[PDB]
Amino acid sequence: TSIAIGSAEGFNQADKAINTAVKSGRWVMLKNVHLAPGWLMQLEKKLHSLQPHACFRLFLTMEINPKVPVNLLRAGRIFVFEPPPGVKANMLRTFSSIPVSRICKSPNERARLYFLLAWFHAIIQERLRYAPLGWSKKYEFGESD
Amino acid sequence: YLTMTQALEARLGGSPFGPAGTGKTESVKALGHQLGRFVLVFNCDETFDFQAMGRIFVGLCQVGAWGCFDEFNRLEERMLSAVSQQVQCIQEALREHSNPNYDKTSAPITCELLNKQVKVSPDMAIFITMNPGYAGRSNLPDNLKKLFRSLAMTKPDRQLIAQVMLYSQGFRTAEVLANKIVPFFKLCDEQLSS
Amino acid sequence: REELKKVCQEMYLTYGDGEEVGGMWVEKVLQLYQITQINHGLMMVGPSGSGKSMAWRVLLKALERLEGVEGVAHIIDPKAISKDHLYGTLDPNTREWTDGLFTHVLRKIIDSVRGELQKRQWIVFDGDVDPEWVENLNSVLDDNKLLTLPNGERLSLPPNVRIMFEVQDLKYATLATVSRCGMVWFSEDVLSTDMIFNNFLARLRSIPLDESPMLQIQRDAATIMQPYFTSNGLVTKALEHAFQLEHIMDLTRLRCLGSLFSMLHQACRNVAQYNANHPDFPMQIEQLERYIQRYLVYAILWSLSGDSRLKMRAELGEYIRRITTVPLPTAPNIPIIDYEVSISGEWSPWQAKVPQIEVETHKVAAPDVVVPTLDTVRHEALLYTWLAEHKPLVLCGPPGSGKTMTLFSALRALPDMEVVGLNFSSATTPELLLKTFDHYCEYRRTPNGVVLAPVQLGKWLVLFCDEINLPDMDKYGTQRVISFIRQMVEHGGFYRTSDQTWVKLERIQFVGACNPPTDPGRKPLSHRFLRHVPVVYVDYPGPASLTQIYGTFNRAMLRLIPSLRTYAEPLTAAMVEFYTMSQERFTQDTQPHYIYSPREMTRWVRGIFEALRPLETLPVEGLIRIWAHEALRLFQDRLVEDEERRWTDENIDTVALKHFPNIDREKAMSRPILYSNWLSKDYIPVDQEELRDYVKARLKVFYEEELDVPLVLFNEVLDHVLRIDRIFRQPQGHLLLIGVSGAGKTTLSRFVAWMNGLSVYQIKVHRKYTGEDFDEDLRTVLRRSGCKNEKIAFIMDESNVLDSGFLERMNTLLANGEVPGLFEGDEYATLMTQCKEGAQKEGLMLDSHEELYKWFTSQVIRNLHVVFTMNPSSEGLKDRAATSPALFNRCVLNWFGDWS
Amino acid sequence: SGFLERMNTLLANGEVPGLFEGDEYATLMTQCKEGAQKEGLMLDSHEE
Amino acid sequence: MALEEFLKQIREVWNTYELDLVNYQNKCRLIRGWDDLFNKVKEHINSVSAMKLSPYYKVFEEDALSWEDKLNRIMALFDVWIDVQRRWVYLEGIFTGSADIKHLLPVETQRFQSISTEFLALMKKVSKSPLVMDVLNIQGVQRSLERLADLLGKIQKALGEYLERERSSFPRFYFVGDEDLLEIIGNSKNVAKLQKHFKKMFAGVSSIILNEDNSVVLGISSREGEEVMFKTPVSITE
Ligand SMILES: Nc1ncnc2c1ncn2[C@@H]1O[C@H](COP(=O)(O)OP(=O)(O)OP(=O)(O)O)[C@@H](O)[C@H]1O
Ligand SMILES: Nc1ncnc2c1ncn2[C@@H]1O[C@H](COP(=O)(O)OP(=O)(O)O)[C@@H](O)[C@H]1O
Ligand SMILES: Nc1ncnc2c1ncn2[C@@H]1O[C@H](COP(=O)(O)OP(=O)(O)O)[C@@H](O)[C@H]1O
Ligand SMILES: [Mg+2]
Ligand SMILES: [Mg+2]
Repeated sequence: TSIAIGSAEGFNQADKAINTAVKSGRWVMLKNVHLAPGWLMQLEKKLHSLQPHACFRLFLTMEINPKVPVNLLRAGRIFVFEPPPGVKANMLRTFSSIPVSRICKSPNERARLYFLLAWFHAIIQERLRYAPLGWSKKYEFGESD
Repeated sequence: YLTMTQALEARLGGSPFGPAGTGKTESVKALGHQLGRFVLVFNCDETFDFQAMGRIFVGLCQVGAWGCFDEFNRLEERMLSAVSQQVQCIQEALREHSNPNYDKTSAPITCELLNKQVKVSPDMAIFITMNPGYAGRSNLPDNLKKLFRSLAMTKPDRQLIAQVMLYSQGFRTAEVLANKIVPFFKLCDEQLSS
Repeated sequence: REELKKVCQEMYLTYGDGEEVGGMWVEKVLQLYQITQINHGLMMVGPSGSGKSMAWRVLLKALERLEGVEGVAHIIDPKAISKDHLYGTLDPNTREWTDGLFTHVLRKIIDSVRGELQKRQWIVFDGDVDPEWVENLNSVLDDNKLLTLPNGERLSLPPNVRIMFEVQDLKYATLATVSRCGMVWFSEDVLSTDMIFNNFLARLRSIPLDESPMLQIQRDAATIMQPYFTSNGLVTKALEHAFQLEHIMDLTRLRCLGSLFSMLHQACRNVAQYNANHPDFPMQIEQLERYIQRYLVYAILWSLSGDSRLKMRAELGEYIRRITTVPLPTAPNIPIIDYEVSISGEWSPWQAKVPQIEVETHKVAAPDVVVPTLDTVRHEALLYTWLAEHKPLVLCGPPGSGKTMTLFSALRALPDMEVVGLNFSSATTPELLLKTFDHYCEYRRTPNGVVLAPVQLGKWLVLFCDEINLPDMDKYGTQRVISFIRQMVEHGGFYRTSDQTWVKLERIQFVGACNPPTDPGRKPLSHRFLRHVPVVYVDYPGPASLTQIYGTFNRAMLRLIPSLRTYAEPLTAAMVEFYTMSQERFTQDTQPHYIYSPREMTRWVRGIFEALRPLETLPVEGLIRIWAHEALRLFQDRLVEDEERRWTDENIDTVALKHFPNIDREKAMSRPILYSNWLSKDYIPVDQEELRDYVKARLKVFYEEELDVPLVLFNEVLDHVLRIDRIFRQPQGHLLLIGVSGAGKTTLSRFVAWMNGLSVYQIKVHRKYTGEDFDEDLRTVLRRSGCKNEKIAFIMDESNVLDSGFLERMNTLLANGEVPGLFEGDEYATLMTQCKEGAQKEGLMLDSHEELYKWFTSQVIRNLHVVFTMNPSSEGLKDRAATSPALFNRCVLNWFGDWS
Repeated sequence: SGFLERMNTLLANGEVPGLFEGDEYATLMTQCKEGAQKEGLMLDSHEE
Repeated sequence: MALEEFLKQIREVWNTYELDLVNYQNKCRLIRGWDDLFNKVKEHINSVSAMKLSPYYKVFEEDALSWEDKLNRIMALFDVWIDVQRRWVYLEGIFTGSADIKHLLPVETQRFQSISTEFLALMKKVSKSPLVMDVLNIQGVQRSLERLADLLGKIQKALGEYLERERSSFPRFYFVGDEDLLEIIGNSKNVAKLQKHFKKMFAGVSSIILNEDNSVVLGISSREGEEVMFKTPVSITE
């Protein structure tokens, strides 16, 4: 159950989804939780006093933002998503993201094209690390492109 | 036109961005009129909350009209994040409208809007027009930015516009007149007092 | 052009073609018309008083005459109301749309129930432009010509409607708004001073000031003043020089000109009054000419330099004497500003109207008693001139200079005006004015529209707003309440947002008071607001003036004890000296609350008098001891650091020994100076150990009766309880105890209240405490202390303040003893019932609601004492110095601090 | 006997004509309004 | 002494002026000519004021004063009235042309029936004596119209859910406000008032083309006058 945070209906939906998933063991994801720090504090307090199902998982997608409470940061496990460190890591992540079947279709040239695309991506994104020289500004060349 | 048609075929939205007066709203309206679409222009502000946008989306989906939401980044960031859900649901319904197995003899395609099932016409689209250079404007969440294909509309071709408008209005010397009037405006911008 | 000429002729405006006077303004009107023909959205941009309003009004009238199409203008101040009140609100619960002001106007035009589409409709946004409200018009000004509301509704702009913005600057509007509008730039040179003079003279000759002898007097006065109202004349040169001087507020041409015109109207009224009082001999041409010339130069001096220091007034007087040909007083060094103009047509010194009065012994240091002074009489005359014309005015000066005192003294001479006090804070919105209107005024429907007028017939309601430059200024440089007041003053009304109806003010007048805009927390007022309000600068009385006032007070005081009369001259001097030193030593740069004013010396005199009242005899030693005790209580209680208190002690020593020689130092000023009436009937000095024993016994009783919390006594506790007892015995005596938590401020306050018989009231705050709960608690305490004559100590901590609304309510309650919008509906009816029972219980014949409410306010003032406690923070104290100004003007500040 | 008169009127009619008056009647009207919009009835006339 | 002539002409106009009544679907006699009556009142008030500026006004002051009062009492009476009538016309067409609204909104239906009875009674009284002066002299009529307008406005706010359902019926109604949608539903019978509401529902349609009896939609027209004629005209009776 994926829920975007920011509206009162969103808070009610998140509460209901968590209440049903702690029992059923299903997964709940809440996006952009950094837009409600007080609700984040009360969410951490609610999460502390629970004994959910063994398969229950709550994901909190957020942006690195100092308004995020530190009690939530300590309660949960943090994974930082950022540009890959280099060209090789960028290409590895690109090849991991694309399914194997999608690259390996009936046209045998497709794979090479994909590789070229990956390389091109891995180039331009890395040039973002050199702000004035790589480009004129920090463009958001990302996974959507 | 190329970028927005690419976004439409991918069942995404279109996001022309740039400074004011570059012809973003009019370009979206012109593309909509080129396809014979009912394009509704909305001047968004901080009061365009989740429920108001949901109702507007319901109307657009049922009618099958284009929604050009100008000044989209004037919404609150929490409201933009909340509206991303409705945009994603509408785009999913539009995407499942394009599948070959489903035909118009089956049940109508609906999406989940405002806790109700709303029929989605295939002619509808969502376009957002914004100027990301204004200070104090909201920053779109990435999950909402990924639902739109963006295009930088920063420098309109004033010379060609002036030449064609003067030619179509009956001016026999339209080319010379445009070549005199556009540099004149540039000189007024760069020569008069600020 | 012919239509414009006719309209300007009928509107007392100057018309010209090309290089003639008014030619540039007429060209601007023509350009405005051309821009209207091309754009549906316009912006008339130009400095304040550049002719924009008159330009578009004359254009509207001329177009109606020329084309036969009736023109209707809807003038909206977009920043005098909230954006929700301007565009509309979508209710989050029921999702029901309520129109705003602009939305309602546009929808009414669109519907055209009464033929609104056959008229020329001009929606003029007369106010500041910021990217918050004007961007909602982006589609309206764009080729779309639509107003898109959040409820999905789309309102098309009719082809006969023009959206106009009349602004003085565009430093906050974004390019998206500037690019969408047709600009017409009115320079300040477009409106020459010659046209302003011509308009003034034409209105004087044509419009009677009464509502003909009055018209004849006006015509002769205009004939006399015509030579001076010319290009490069007396008034223009005086304005040019006065622009070089420095004023307490930024000088604008029309502020000075409007002040001068009001003075000249008052001069004509004075001539009419003289003719009425002398039916046999009306004023002749020679006398009228002399009087008018002298009054004109006097009015120029008091209008172009009435908001500056005495040095700048003297400089303007010297320059005028240098340039003018009007006969002037022949005094060698006396500046002209000290000379008034007698009705006989001769210069008369102001000092002749400052008698050396002798105040009654029982009325010393009284709030009403005003010791006449040169500055006092000059300012009273100026305020009488401005108020009599119903012109809104501003009193600028340092706190405690005498702005309120001067205003009320001037208002005593005007019996047909009743004054209502308003205390602006940083959180002040037009809602305070609206609550005052709901209380003291009434809305009535007339065939011309809705009129808001005072309930009392035949009287003018004077709204005295005391901190007009405190309210928060937006990030786009606008104070909403100042815009509201400007709308009420310029357009003579406002918009009721309940039904979006234009309400016209009747018999309502505006007086404001403020500190100089360079003071911390004070913002400079808008120029478009300042052009309507003359500003008079009320500075601190000088050492000579202070000596005069408080020597008179000390003489009237020491007449109680004849043997002390010979010490009237030194005592006052010592007072003044010490006060000056304090005001020179502790400035506001160190601490925000280090403000010393003649209020301190007035409290000094009043305290000494209250100490001397019951005593039959005293040596000079006792008088010096009382003087030192009052100095300690007034100048050392607020001090923060120890070195400041040491300085205060040693300098009290030096001042008392210097101004009172041949006295025994130890008998009169032994260091532990304590006074109390707990062990006797009089406020007499008390020994520290006997006081300690008495307080120990009273605490032993207190533990058993009220609060069982044992306390450890020490000298600071005795001093603090004495300080608290001093204030609990004063009318409208509120405390502000600043010290570390756990220092015993609340406990000592409750203990002293228990001694004084005060009932301790504390608001019981919890997690879900809201503004409504605080309003209910305020109603409860006000009903107890005002309807039941119950003395109450309302004790409140800074922790109890959960919102700025709490501080606004408390500011109003402390300053006025009443909250205008607290009791309303059924609460007001119940309050009136209880007030009637309480009044008949106290043997008073009171039945009207106005007099019942006045009695209730007096009871609250006499019975309620508010103790406010907070921690000694720096940023917090600086913030509270502006968020709740009364907390530092009506509350005695006691710095408990930490335990030493 | 006044107790029995008031109770007789209350039992027979369901209301006492002179019980609420002055500030009591105004407060009763306010509460009756709030209760009406609480029950889904839009009433503001004192008679209704 | 032309002031006396002005008084006599005003008195003659106002003692020969009568309301303009027309049958409304065999239910009552509504009023047209609101603009004519309003213009008459405005010009008479303006002439009275211009007389008040005259130097012979004193001897004709009293009478003139009386007339302005009467004129004001006329203007205050018919500013509310028109609104009342309009709010009735498009509400009577909703509570009578719809069957589910009776079952869904019983309180609103009963209240509107009461208001309709009072309005029809007052309108019959008007039809008996259509003289404007006679209608003004009805005792307690201005207060009656003010109460009628207040109650009709209160009923209007109670139709939100019904309007939402109607929007669900025809999707383009989502771009139409509550009051405009109420007007459309009420005057569905008289399509002549619908023409101003098409620009809110269509991209370029500003009006519909109708035959003489307003029963068949022959085509559509834009704001510039451009017309599109349907190949198969739409019948409103069917
Ligand atoms: N053509 C004119 N001839 C004579 N007097 C004039 C003329 N135009 C304006 N005035 C007068 O000069 C003053 C200018 O006021 P006005 O309302 O025109 O200024 P403004 O530019 O609109 O100011 P603001 O922005 O402060 O409202 C007024 O007292 C007005 O009566
Ligand atoms: N000429 C005077 N005669 C008597 N008292 C004066 C005079 N000038 C100043 N004062 C004293 O100064 C104080 C001024 O306080 P107030 O008028 O409230 O100042 P503000 O209006 O700036 O707050 C008064 O308490 C008054 O007693
Ligand atoms: N002079 C004193 N002697 C002993 N205890 C004291 C004294 N003053 C304060 N206290 C202690 O402080 C507590 C109450 O503090 P309080 O007066 O509420 O603090 P604050 O000044 O922050 O309001 C009591 O429990 C008491 O024990
Ligand atoms: Mg745009
Ligand atoms: Mg103006």
